Amino acid sequence: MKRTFQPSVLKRNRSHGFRARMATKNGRQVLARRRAKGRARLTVSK
Amino acid sequence: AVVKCKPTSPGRRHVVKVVNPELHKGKPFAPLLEKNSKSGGRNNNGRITTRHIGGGHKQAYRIVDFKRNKDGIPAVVERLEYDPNRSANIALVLYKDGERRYILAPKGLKAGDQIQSGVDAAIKPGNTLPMRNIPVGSTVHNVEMKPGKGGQLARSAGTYVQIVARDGAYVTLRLRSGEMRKVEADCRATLGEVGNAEHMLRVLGKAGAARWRGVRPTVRGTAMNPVDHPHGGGEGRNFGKHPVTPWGVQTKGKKTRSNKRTDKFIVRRRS
RNA sequence: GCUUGAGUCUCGUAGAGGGGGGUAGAAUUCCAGGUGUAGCGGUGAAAUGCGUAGAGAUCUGGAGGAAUACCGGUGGCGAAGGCGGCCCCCUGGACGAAGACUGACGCUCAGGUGCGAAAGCGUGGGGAGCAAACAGGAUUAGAUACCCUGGUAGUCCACGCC
RNA sequence: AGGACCGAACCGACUAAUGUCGAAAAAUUAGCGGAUGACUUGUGGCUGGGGGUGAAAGGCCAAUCAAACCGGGAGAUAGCU
RNA sequence: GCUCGCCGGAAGACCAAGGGUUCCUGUCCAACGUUAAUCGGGGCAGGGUGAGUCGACCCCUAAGGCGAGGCCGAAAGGCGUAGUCGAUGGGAAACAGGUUAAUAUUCCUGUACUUGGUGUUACUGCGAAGGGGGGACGGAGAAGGCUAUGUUGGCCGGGCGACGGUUGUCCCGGUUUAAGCGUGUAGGCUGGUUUUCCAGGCAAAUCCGGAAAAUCAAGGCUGAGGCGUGAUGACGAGGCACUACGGUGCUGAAGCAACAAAUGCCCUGCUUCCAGGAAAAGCCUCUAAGCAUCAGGUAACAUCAAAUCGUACCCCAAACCGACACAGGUGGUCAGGUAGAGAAUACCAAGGCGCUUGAGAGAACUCGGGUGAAGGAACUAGGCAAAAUGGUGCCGUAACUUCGGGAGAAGGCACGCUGAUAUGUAGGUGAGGUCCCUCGCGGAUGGAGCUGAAAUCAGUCGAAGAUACCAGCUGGCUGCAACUGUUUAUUAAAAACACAGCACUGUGCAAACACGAAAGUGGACGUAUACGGUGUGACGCCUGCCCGGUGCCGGAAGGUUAAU
RNA sequence: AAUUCCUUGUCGGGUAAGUUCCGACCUGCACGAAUGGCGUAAUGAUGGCCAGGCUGUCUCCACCCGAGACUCAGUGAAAU
RNA sequence: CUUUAAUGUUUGAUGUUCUAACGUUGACCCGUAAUCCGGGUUGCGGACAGUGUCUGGUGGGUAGUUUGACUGGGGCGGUC
RNA sequence: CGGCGAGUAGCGCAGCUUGGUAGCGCAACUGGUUUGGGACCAGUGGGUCGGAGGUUCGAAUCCUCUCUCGCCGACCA
Repeated sequence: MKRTFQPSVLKRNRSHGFRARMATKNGRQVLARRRAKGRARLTVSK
Repeated sequence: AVVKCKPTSPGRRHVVKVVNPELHKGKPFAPLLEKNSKSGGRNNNGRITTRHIGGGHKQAYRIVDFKRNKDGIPAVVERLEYDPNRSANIALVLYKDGERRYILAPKGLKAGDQIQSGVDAAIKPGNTLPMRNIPVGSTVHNVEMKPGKGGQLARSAGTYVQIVARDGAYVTLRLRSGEMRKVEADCRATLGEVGNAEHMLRVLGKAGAARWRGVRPTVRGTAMNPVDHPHGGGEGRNFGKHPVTPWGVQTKGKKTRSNKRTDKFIVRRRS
């Protein structure tokens, strides 16, 4: 019975990262949809 | 040998391994070795293109000389080898003053013989020569397509292609499929049939021998449910249809050869 | 110890003896084109099948395939089954001729191993003609036949079996 | 030699009881099959929603699958309580 | 603190993943802990992570990813060469003791190793984005040699006993030591070497690959463990000086050999088989463009550095993931004693724990268990469960069969323990002396010493001797599937799926078929003894009959017919 | 027959007792050649059936350890 | 008009030869230290092939829907 | 209890759209051929459409309810 959130912080940074979301077109869309709401949790940087 | 395996247990009950006692039991000759990175079914867009296929045991592809452009240097066949890739096993042949190289073993060769490619060589097992200077009515293989390409025709184990006639600046070739074609007379080819010539009855015997060869299990189309293949679905093994591919084209039927950039060159197609 | 048994050795002679590579002529059924038009094939007589989408006919160019007219003669070989072109390789047996020779080593042989046409079988090559099967057309009181038009297993090669 | 045999680790999960607002949003305690193979697992990549993958059940894609999820269209529309 | 319980291939000890002060000290007990709490993984406050050598960073790649010019794409954007990134792999190097309330291969004591920089000196042909070699490899399977580690004895220190005997064949405790350095062994592969040449490695090449005469049978590379320096040092049972109840400081003997012994090491080694087993840098040698006294590289030596960050604690759990102080799920290394084939199981060591509700009485009922008179499936949808056989060695093994299997068919026979064979044999290992001695870690011989089966008899005890744990129910037919395997992850494990095989059919290469507007890749760096697809599904006996209709595959006479 | 409803078809066998079960009949409502026929050693957490074993599955339950239930003090929910 | 011979002169059909656009997952130097590509030679196909638009065919590979009502429940068979 | 399918001599069928005449193949039977059956070469006898109707210019025909035998469905909880 392995449970679903099976964590790893390198796989959380290659994918949900900053440099994972600043490269393409529709990652930059996400960071612009967040800082219009304007919250401190914009990515996963740490 | 052509050995029959003494059937101890289920899964040795049908195996036969067409094996050579004189294929060398050692190593690939390393300076002709580039690796291969396995790409089962999926192109560079991911996305499984060919079905039916997968992984299995690791290979290290051997660089095989096909053009044979030395044309005038004699060649000592050092040893045979088993390059696992095609079916037709390979023989390391060093030349007179230098480079060592792999060519297709043409079934008549045992190692130590002299061979030579070129327009000015003998008529023997293992000499490659352009079909202007050929004996007519022979039986050859490894035929090129253009004078300089290297070869695309009859290089699988045991096979052969019989030159039938000379059409002036053209040479027509009886292929071992039923169709026969017409190429210009300046293409290059080697006498005789290729080695591993009794690979034809290599029974695998078991699921196990397949799945480390690379073939991967494929399920029948009437087994599936109908959202998965057009034959799919059916309450108790009912076909009721007309046999088509996954994507729609009817098989056991319509001849979908329509390249038309090649229809110039087929003399007599297959009936 | 003997030589007439039987078997050796020495020059040769005739042959479709066996196994293995290739090779040549005639000729059939297809592939391709020209000349060319109502019939072709068929057995007793018909009708299937082929044909005005131009067959059959002939001529020109290829295709493989299998059999090797005539020489062929109760002729030559083989223990038998069976062997029919030529060619080169290997190689087996029968027999004549006179000398040298071992000096009965011979005859037969249930046990046994081996060979053994035809089809029949296994695996992979092969495919003309022909032909089990089978179909239709007649025939027939009925025709699961004899006849007719096509045709599949096989016929054929290597390799095991029988 | 072996998808060989009895059999642990491990992988799986056929059998009956308990649980079934439980110790757990499927597991425990005994018995059970495989167990150098078509093997299990570890980590890092690749695949996309009429599309992905599938030793093919319409099963699996985050406790949801005969077409996942979030936001927008959108107060969709409901003759029906 | 005493006593008793539990685990001991784990609930023990060290780490990655992950978490992020939970670690230690003094205090606080209002919330938090399925109660209390002078307690805590709860709060307050202080305090704790020392590296040239472990890891990361770093030199270099794999799957794979962005991806200059590009080809393509309506915009976005899709693909890709050059390139530059990406360890779960290759590249440099440290071990023993001590010590903190709490960290260590970091610090202090001791012995040292590793790659760079500068330069005195000695030499002097070096130098790629170039070439070559290596690093560079699989699976299985034994067997030989050893180490970890353990066991018995000797030595050495203390003991002889809170009821019988125990001055000796007697009890208990300790008998630790690395990297590195010198000598190179059991062991494996390998012919070295000198001259003269070569159309081979895109050119070049004193390298390497090849071809040829000479020359004697050696040099060399890799190499567990051993043996001494390491170490007249430390460690070391314990006893004493002090006595803050924690303990502090000096001193401190013996430190031996043999029997075993692996799954660890030589082993990236070797036999064998088919399913044919990763690429580049470090390091190594040889050239080009240059400089060619200068400059660069080699060697000895002296001297100077080795930036950065991670480390505290848990890490088979109360701290990671499961809404939680959850019987759940997570991967790798070390592996003790006695019986045991063992990493099964039984009981214990070091070492952690007693699963943060306890105290009574001992109803029905429920759950987990033990035996049960006589009987034996009568119960039931069905022997579901539960019960029972259950172990090595020796025999004795059916129908059928593909000749293998079947079959651990079935079925019975002995097991404890003392002595005798023999003051413990066979077998295993095996010092000195002796002898030749390529003066050795040699090679024969001899065999002390030390372990230790198995097997046969007598005899003796039990009621029962595989005594407990652990630990095969068994055959007689038949349906379906050939068979091991897979599936509804969470009500469906089989007859369903795959399967090796058989077949049809498509495919001649810028293949068909696919994923993409397209470029493109897959197929395949394969080319009809191979690839796609479909069907049925081991091997054995076989594959009847209809070509109508639906639909493909040939044909092009006619009728009909879109665009223009 | 895993297809055959109709039917417990009817006979042999096993039982004192046999809608399942083994062997055939042919009346195949509606088997039958690769939507494959028939057969098949071995194998299967497989589908029925049978004898032997063995036992609390049963006649018929009887006792008996231990965790709950119940009593006391602490703490203290939930469906509706 | 049926039927033939040649001529003038205009389409359309079919084939051979050819090179010059186009094709070239042929070779070969160069940009470039590069199995991408572009550029220039050379060989081979060759007005076909490929694509654009128009167009008949084919088209469950896909997408959007549609599949009455009374009815002594619904379906059936009626009736409308 | 209800659809689709019909009944033409012993046996089995065209006549039925759109009403007008009861034919046809094989049996009983008799004959030609042959020495004789059977077969071939030909004929005679065999019904007023299961039946009762009404309807009407005359009905197997046109319809309706019955006798019987086919066949189709008799389903969901």
